[PDB]
Amino acid sequence: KECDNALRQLETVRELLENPVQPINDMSYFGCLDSVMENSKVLGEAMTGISQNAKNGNLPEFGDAIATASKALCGFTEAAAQAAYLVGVSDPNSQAGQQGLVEPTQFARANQAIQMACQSLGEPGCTQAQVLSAATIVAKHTSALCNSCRLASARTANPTAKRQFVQSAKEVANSTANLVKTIKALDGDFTEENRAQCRAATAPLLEAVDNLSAFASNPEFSSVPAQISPEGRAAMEPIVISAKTMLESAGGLIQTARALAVNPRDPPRWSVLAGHSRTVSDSIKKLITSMRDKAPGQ
Amino acid sequence: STKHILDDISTMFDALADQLDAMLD
Repeated sequence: KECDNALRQLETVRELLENPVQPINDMSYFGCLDSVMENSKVLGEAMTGISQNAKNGNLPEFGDAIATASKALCGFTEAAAQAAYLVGVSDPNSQAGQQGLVEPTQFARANQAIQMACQSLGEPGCTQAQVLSAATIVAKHTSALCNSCRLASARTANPTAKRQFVQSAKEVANSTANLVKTIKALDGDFTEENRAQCRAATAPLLEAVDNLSAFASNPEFSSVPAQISPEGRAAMEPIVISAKTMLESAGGLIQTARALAVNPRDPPRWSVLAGHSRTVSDSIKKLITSMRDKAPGQ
Repeated sequence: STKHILDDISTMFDALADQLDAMLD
């Protein structure tokens, strides 16, 4: 149900494999291969921990294990999807597509979140606690923006782009440092003066965010999907299918493992868990082999 | 250590602003 965030996150993750027409990360094919391997090691550990703590009934350790497995599965899928894309575009008939310098939706979410938080801490009807929590929100999304700018500069070879992205990021970080400072003063002594000062301090941050927005909007910095040929599509299918099956069986493993955690004495569920684990292993092996066989440059 | 959340935020952003400053020029 809506409760099972791990299962829902596996489903969300599967979307990466549905049509790899754009690069999802900055990994080379070598990077993808390394990632797959590392995440294999980590996933094995996790799956062992899941069984063990389901038997022993160690619910907190079990939960940590599910969280670990989930992370590894995310990492696997990102690597597999990226690898798929790289295999596709590498086909002679395929024309490559530009990686987006920033995620525009995630950017807009940061903008709106920062905005709401500033507006909150600006209010008269706002407790000391609420100002702090508002600040953690501002901080969360602000750092997200700066990090995205850092990546954007690394990605782009454009001279004005690299400079301005890093510059805008610096403005955001600076003015956020100024905001968090006056909020710390306000936390030291909660008074009208300090609250009005805080309402001022948001102006340069909002301006900085707005500037960065205008700059990032430029269609030169946006992503363009790849023209992937039927041959390229055929080449990447085994990787995609292996990755999908891996996710199916992993979801099955988690789902069954919860039931076993609440009721360990059930041989059928244990047999189902085993089957899921084995299909996961076989999917990972078939994925690795598929990535080797279809490795670009051949 | 048990540090103040605001202290941690300020530290993070000063550090990041320095890093960005240095990254280009």
